[PDB]
Amino acid sequence: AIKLYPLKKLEIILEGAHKEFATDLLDRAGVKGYTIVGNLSGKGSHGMYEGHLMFNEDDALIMIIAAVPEELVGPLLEGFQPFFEAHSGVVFVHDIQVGRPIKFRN
Amino acid sequence: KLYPLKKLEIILEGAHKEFATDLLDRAGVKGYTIVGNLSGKGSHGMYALIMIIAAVPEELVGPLLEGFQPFFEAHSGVVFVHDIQVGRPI
Amino acid sequence: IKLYPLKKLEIILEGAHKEFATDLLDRAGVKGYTIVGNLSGKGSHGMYEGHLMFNEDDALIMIIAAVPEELVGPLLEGFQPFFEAHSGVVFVHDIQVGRPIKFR
Ligand SMILES: Nc1ncnc2c1ncn2[C@@H]1O[C@H](COP(=O)(O)OP(=O)(O)O)[C@@H](O)[C@H]1O
Ligand SMILES: Nc1ncnc2c1ncn2[C@@H]1O[C@H](COP(=O)(O)O)[C@@H](O)[C@H]1O
Repeated sequence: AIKLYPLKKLEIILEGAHKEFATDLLDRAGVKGYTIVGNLSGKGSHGMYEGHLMFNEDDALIMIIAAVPEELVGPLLEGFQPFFEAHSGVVFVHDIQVGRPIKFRN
Repeated sequence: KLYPLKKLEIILEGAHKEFATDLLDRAGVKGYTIVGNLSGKGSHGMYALIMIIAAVPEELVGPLLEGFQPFFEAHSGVVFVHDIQVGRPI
Repeated sequence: IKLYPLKKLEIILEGAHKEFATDLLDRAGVKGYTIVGNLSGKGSHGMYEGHLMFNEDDALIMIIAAVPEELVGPLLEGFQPFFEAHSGVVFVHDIQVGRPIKFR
């Protein structure tokens, strides 16, 4: 009864001070929406990030979840790959299924 | 041994948590996890939001989406379906 | 840009056992992990209503760990004695990454 369609889902983990840079990249590519998980902690190649220890909550690591059509993955990584060469963080690309492609594509 | 399951991520406004968890309960979902205090961008609006995570057998997907359909046609929110594997002792 | 396959674990457990799980990941050679705090849940991750049960008052966390496929087996074997005594679960995802060297 409810048809499912393929989509991609990015999990972008980075320092909160770079939130605007990441969301601007998403908005420019035509990404329709995103969800942000705040105050994260994590282990990186050069030390620990402890969200609870930050004096400014906006400085803690964040995870931006963005469901995007496959066509947007390439242009998005063109922007994110060079950012990650200069700053901490990672992007994980997932395959997902959604019920409403029009909510995610245009 | 690895077994296939479907993992749902159901993102919606916290005000509708009770409806969503009751639906999961009524469908026979065995357990769920809730990620709170989320923010985000959606169709006409910036944001409390929550994300409910539920791993279910593939057979439960269709009936759950049917149950969520009237809600999602009237309210903000998204559902992402993932193919995952879970390990169970042999 | 080429993408390369990798696995991604989402380990859900009580925040009280954070150190056990992170020590197990470090020892197995996992390069990094992300911790999502202040989670809550209800029900069980076991085969039935009673097994590996969580209540709304339990403080949970989710540990996200991108790992090479070869580490999945040893990590699940490592978490097995823990999950017979404590509630929680490991969801294994397929993911694609640009830099597999950062993770393997
Ligand atoms: N293997 C991984 N799985 C999950 N999260 C990861 C992984 N590697 C890195 N991360 C996340 O990315 C953050 C930054 O990692 P990284 O770029 O290596 O930082 P740095 O080297 O500056 O300490 C980590 O704190 C963690 O939140
Ligand atoms: N493409 C997307 N990726 C991730 N989260 C999304 C996406 N679209 C919507 N959401 C989430 O769903 C919420 C409601 O969006 P909407 O249903 O469009 O009003 C947003 O505030 C986001 O948290």
